[PDB]
Amino acid sequence: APTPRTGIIAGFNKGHVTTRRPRQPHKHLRAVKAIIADLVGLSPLEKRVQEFLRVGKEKRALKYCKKRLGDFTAAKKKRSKMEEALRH
Amino acid sequence: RERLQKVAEKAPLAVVTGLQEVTRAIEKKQARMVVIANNVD
Amino acid sequence: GAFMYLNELWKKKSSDVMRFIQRIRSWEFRHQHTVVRLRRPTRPEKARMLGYKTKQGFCVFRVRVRRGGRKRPVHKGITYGKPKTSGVLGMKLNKNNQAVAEQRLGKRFGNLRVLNSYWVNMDSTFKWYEVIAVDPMCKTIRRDPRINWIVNSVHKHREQRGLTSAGRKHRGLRHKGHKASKLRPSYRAAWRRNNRIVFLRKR
Amino acid sequence: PTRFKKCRHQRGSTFCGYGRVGKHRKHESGRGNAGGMHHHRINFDKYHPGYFGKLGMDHYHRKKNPMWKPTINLNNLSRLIAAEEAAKAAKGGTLPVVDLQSSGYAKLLGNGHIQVPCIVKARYVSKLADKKIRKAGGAVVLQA
Amino acid sequence: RLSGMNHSAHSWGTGRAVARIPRISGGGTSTSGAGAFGNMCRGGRMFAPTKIFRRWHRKINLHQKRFAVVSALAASSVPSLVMSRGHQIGNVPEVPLVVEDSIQGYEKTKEAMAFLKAIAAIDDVNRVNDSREIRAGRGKMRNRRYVARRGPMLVMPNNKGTRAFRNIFGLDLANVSALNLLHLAPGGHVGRFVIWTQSAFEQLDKIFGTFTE
Amino acid sequence: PKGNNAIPHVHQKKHWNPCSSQKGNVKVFLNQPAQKHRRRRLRLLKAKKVFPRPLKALRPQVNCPTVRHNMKRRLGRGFSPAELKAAGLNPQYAATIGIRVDSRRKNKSEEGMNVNVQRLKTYMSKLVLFPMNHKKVQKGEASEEEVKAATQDRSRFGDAAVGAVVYPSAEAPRAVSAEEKSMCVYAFLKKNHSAVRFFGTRSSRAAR
RNA sequence: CCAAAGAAGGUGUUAGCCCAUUGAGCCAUAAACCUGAGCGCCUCAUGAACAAGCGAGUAGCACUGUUUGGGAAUGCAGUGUCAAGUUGGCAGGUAUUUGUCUGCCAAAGUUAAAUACAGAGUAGGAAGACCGAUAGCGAACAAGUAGCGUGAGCGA
RNA sequence: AGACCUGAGUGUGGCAGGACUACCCGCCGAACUUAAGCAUAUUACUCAGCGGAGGAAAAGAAAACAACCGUGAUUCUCUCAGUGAGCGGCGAGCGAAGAGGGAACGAACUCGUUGCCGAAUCGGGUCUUACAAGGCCUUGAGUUGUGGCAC
Ligand SMILES: [K+]
Ligand SMILES: [K+]
Ligand SMILES: [K+]
Ligand SMILES: [Mg+2]
Ligand SMILES: [Mg+2]
Ligand SMILES: [Mg+2]
Ligand SMILES: [Mg+2]
Ligand SMILES: [Mg+2]
Ligand SMILES: [Mg+2]
Ligand SMILES: [Mg+2]
Ligand SMILES: [Mg+2]
Ligand SMILES: [Mg+2]
Ligand SMILES: [Mg+2]
Ligand SMILES: [Mg+2]
Ligand SMILES: [Mg+2]
Ligand SMILES: [Mg+2]
Ligand code: NA
Ligand code: NA
Ligand code: NA
Ligand code: NA
Repeated sequence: APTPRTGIIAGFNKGHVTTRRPRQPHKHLRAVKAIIADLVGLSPLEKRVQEFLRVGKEKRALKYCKKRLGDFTAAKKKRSKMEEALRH
Repeated sequence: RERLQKVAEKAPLAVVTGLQEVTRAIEKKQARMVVIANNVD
Repeated sequence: GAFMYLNELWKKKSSDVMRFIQRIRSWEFRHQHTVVRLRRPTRPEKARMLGYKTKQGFCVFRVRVRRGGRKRPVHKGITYGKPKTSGVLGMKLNKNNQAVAEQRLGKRFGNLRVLNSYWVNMDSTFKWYEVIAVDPMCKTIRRDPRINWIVNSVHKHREQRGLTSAGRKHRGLRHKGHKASKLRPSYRAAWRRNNRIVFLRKR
Repeated sequence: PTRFKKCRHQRGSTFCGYGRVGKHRKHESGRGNAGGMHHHRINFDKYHPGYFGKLGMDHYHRKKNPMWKPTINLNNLSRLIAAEEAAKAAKGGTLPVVDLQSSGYAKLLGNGHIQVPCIVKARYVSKLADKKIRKAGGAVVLQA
Repeated sequence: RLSGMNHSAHSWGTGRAVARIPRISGGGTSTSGAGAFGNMCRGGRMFAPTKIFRRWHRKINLHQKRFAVVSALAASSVPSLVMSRGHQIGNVPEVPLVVEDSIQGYEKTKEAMAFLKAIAAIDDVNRVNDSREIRAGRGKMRNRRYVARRGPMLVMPNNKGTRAFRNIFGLDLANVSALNLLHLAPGGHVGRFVIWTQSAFEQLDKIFGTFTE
Repeated sequence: PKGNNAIPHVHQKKHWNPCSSQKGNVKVFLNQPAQKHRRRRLRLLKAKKVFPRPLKALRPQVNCPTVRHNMKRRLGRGFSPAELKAAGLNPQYAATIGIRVDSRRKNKSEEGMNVNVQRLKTYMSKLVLFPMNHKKVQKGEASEEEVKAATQDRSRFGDAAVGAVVYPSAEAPRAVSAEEKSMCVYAFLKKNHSAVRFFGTRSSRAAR
């Protein structure tokens, strides 16, 4: 399955020629997380984010999430989660 | 002990007790009624 | 099982219900002693993850430690020597507070073996850690292949030597490879093998 | 050994070659490389030009194994051929095979006149080496 | 590392009419106020104290030591150099001296003695026997009480057959496959008297090679 | 005077030397021959204790991992589960039978896997499995004559059964083919290197 | 004259043969150790054959302090702030936002050997191109003694 | 009445404090010194100080390397390497890692979780020649979960 190597030291598939071998969801946990989240309600951070998203400040919400969480990927995922939550 | 000693030469129907077993009974929808104590600490 | 619900609930410490529970608990712990013996752990899921078992010979204590940075204990806040060492209020203790709580528990009750500890609460002034300890003389402990390793005397006061999880944490032993080469198997061990002069016989 | 040193020759000279006026004092120039810009500047400048300052790009976490690239020239290729094989070699005939990387070489460079025509297996070859060995009846075969 | 320095020993200064050397503190003792720490002071520390990481051992190129062993063997093939070294070989039949391999079957020291007399090696053994004496000087206090000359050295093809020669005083034994330069040139002097058995002698060509092989 | 010397960096500034005030920080090797003799005596004692089992367990052949060392071979840690299963062996059983087992090695290609499978087969065919009970022999085990014959593999690397690691064979002499006598190897090599080297810049230019 | 023993100690001068020393070998053994995982009886255990998940005030992030060769931050600490869930995390030595690839799966735990013994101890051993009574440990001797100091200590 | 659950008293059975501390583990932590001055730096993550264990300790079964034709817990040795790495009033100085040859190596296991069970568990009395990894009994502990089995 992997592309065989060309046999030379440089180039796109460089390397010594061998015949290569190929490299060898959480629904119940999601159910538990959903029950617990419904049980406890929103963290005050989630409340601030939901207030930001209600009044149309998506950028401010993203910046607040980035500041509190410290990571941009986590901030984006949190903003999306709050958007999906407000859609219910 | 008496029942097992007799069988050598399952258990009768009873309530489910214990947090692990009761939780499993609820999750599998095997419980018809669940009684919970209000003062667990 | 029920463990999943308890674990998820304890991942939500900033919710209103967990904040209420923790507020009540922190007030009560405020009005208790620095070291308190508990019949049962406050967080059974966490305690069992850390090796606690509901057996004879297993004990749980709640240990309180004070928050803040370390004050350097010099007379009148006066230091001597190079200005580099002149700080009094801004230095930080190189151990973490969990290791300190374990050490206080272990020093106080020398007949027990400290196994592990976990966070349970914190105030603005205080932090509470529940320490798990084992009685090495209990027959239940001595005849258990899962825990009777701690009976052997090399594990006496292992918390005093930084050998528990918190001690390993502040020793840097959570890391391996290129993020930990200068601290393995210890800082002193690496310094010893990096700084001793080798005299080969034929050189 | 102690008996051959100037100390034995100096027994009874009192000053041991250091003088009456300037003594043998402890550190009259400072310790080690002190004052390379102040009072040792002429020594540093005339014998070690370039010693002070900065130059070029940094390379953090330098690994020398990915950079391993030893070289051998065309007129040295006979070091890597068995003694009987170099004779049965000729242009147009059956030629010995040299595999460079197993001999500890990565690149065929190509200085001089090649002595024994051969087939050379190299990871790298310079353009002049390749052309020169083809003119002599050999060849280069790339390898990795 | 602590010898000569196990004292408080501070200098008194120049106020008093004494030398500036450090002096032992305290009172009520014959060493109170005595000079201390100095290489010139009684009870003081030696100048440049000896260390264990002095270079005790030497590395010698493998080819040079093989060359040295070869030169020593060629020197032993020369009767004039052998007598110049001090051996008594005026009665031996041939040099290099090669004997039959059957001496490896000896079991009693008496037979080995008879064999040494037979091939006239007994004169050199007797020179060694008579040279025995107490060592001169401090070396006898150390575990080196007696000295003697070296005497003949009998080379065997292997590790067997040395039972009857071990107790012979003044006879050294050697194994042809592990020949030692310290025994072939004692004191750095070439010309050791070597008795070869036949089997060890025929092995020298494959052990050391030829000028072409 | 200083004169023309190398600029010294001897790095002896720290309290390494033992003296009246310093413990020092030194490591001498004076016990080297005694420790060599002890190690050899210990190996002989352990071989005596575990006779007739070989002193060293069976280990696979692996490829050294850089561009500087990938032409070389050496002994690896343990056989992979894929090599063992292909050889018809259970890893727990192989662990009890004298074979090192490594569950981390991943078997990226066929050549290495096959060479190690052959090592396992060669070992298994020469293995003499003593019985738990001499009076009731089971399949695959040894008999009285074989158990009595024995012999202990006392190799340094424990490969007297499978032999030393095997390298690829040196190529035999041949002729220069017409393609080899016409083509510029330099241009081909250079073009491939340039295709990798300028890939991003060629993409950003062609996409503009 | 002995030597499978010449190997050094003792004995009124320098000893293979005056004495001791050792070789084969003999006797006795709480337990522990080694031995078809030594060998039986009882007892007890035991082998063979008839779908979901994976460690939370944790990891990160900010500031401060410290440590590191680790350099837009190698580890750690205080405080604030605090996740994700394998459509996932961590690492991949120039910060960021993207999207590919590779390795691995932290935040419980146990573990022999190879290594240390840089002023330790117990029971035995082996040595030295070392020192030779102002030397060598302070101490070859009723030496950590006699003596000194309120004392910590000093110390022949 | 009584219960549990929080906490006391006494009886019974046991353990800790002290010593050692060369090496080892955790903290704490200088200055002389070097920079020909000196403050960053250096000495040094050293001495002194406070704790803790052993016959070794510590480490240790990959959130490891690499970028290869790939390696494969830990520790240690040579080497990498006084380094065309890096850190540094870029001064004085400082300063490793992977790969490679080797020592060692029967080296691997446990819990928690998940899911299938659910007291099968522990302690205590007392029988077996037996404070049995055994039988019998036992509310004492344990269902706020001990113990079994499986990838
Ligand atoms: K004298
Ligand atoms: K000065
Ligand atoms: K290796
Ligand atoms: Mg001068
Ligand atoms: Mg003296
Ligand atoms: Mg240094
Ligand atoms: Mg002193
Ligand atoms: Mg945190
Ligand atoms: Mg441990
Ligand atoms: Mg005297
Ligand atoms: Mg004296
Ligand atoms: Mg200083
Ligand atoms: Mg000094
Ligand atoms: Mg000054
Ligand atoms: Mg100290
Ligand atoms: Mg250990
Ligand atoms: Na004598
Ligand atoms: Na922190
Ligand atoms: Na104590
Ligand atoms: Na101890």
